[PDB]
Amino acid sequence: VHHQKLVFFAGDVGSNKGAIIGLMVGGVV
Amino acid sequence: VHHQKLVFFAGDVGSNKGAIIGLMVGGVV
Amino acid sequence: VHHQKLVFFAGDVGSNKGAIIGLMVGGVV
Amino acid sequence: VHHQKLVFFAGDVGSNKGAIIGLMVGGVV
Amino acid sequence: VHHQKLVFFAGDVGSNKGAIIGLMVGGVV
Amino acid sequence: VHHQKLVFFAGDVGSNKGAIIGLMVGGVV
Amino acid sequence: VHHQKLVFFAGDVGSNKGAIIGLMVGGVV
Amino acid sequence: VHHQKLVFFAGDVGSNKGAIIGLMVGGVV
Amino acid sequence: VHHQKLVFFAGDVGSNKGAIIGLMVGGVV
Amino acid sequence: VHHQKLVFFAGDVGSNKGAIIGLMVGGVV
Repeated sequence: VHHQKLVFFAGDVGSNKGAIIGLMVGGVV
Repeated sequence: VHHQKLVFFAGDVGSNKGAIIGLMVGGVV
Repeated sequence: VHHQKLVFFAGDVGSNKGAIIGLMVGGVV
Repeated sequence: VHHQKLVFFAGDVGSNKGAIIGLMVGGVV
Repeated sequence: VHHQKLVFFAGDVGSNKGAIIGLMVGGVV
Repeated sequence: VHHQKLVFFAGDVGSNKGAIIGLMVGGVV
Repeated sequence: VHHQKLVFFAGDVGSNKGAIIGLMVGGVV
Repeated sequence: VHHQKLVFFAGDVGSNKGAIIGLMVGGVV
Repeated sequence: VHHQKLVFFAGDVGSNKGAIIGLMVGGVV
Repeated sequence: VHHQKLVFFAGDVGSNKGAIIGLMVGGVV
């Protein structure tokens, strides 16, 4: 009705369900 | 009705369900 | 009605359900 | 009615249900 | 009705379900 | 002398000198 | 002398001097 | 002398001097 | 002298001096 | 002298000085 707009997000936005590692160092030095 | 707008977020926004590690160091030194 | 707007958040916003670790160091030194 | 706006938050905002650790150090030194 | 538009997102947007590693170093030095 | 081992930590171990914040929510609702 | 081992840590081990934030939510709702 | 081993760490091991953020949500809803 | 080994780390090992962010969501909804 | 080995690391090993981001979502919904 006179320029109406709707946006539907049926799922998650920006979700994490696994692993996020910024830095990983391993050694047997 | 005269430029109406609706936004629906059916899920989580910016949710964490796993693991977030910024830094991980391991050693057997 | 004359430029009305509604926003719906059906889920959590910025929620944590897992683990968030900033720093993790392990050693057998 | 003449530029009305409503925002709905059906869930938690900024909630923690898991573990948040800032720093974690372990050793067998 | 007079230039109406709708956008549907039936799935997740920007979700992670695996592993994201920024940096990974390993050594037997 | 017959399997002698020494470990020296010249600095702090698992210490905080900055800011550690677990959760932060801000709004201008 | 007969399998002697020494380990020297001249710096901090697993220490924080910056900012560690677990979760941050901001809005101008 | 008969299998002697020494390990020297002149710097920090697994330390943070910058910013580590686990999750960040921002909006102008 | 009879299989002697030395390892020298002149710098930081697994340290952060910049920014590590696990997840970021921004919107002008 | 009888199989002597030395390893020298003049710089950082597995360190971050820039930006590491795991996930980023932005929108003008």
